[PDB]
Amino acid sequence: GMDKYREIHNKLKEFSPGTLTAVECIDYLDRLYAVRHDIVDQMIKHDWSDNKDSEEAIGKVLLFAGVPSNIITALEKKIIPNHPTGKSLKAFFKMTPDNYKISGTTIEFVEVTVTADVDKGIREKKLKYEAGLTYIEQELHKFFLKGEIPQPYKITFNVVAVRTDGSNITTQWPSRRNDG
Ligand SMILES: [Mn+3]
Ligand SMILES: [Mn+3]
Ligand SMILES: [Mn+3]
Repeated sequence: GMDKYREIHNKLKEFSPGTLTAVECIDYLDRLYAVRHDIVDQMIKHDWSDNKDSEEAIGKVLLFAGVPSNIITALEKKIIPNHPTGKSLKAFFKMTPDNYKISGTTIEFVEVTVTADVDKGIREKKLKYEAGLTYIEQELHKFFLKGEIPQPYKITFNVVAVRTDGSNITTQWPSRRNDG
């Protein structure tokens, strides 16, 4: 990965007169990981995601899925139970998971992570999104039971974890993992 860049660097000669540094290499690896993330994200966008261009705010996805604007407003003041920082839905609705797909009142989210440690990367993304999305589902269902929306919603969160090295990817669905 960096072998290639070590060789290129050493051919720069007068235009890079210092030996390649560790800090440089770490930055360059980070740039490569960011591109890997974006390519895999584009792959999902090509033939899965409703959002073909960019990531979308959760509040906006709810609107696209038919949640009335007054319901979204009502939800904003609520605090997510068991959120690691006590985040409100007003803040949570601004967050932008990579991909979503709406099938009626089922809303699926897929977050891409590129990580050296798949288990860690999955845990990090779940910690970010999962309590909030679960809570949204619970609260929407209450509105349905009260007759204020005609159907409840199902909200799922999935993580696609792409290894930094090699072509192996781990998919975490809500109830199971598949390494690949
Ligand atoms: Mn140099
Ligand atoms: Mn993103
Ligand atoms: Mn991502």
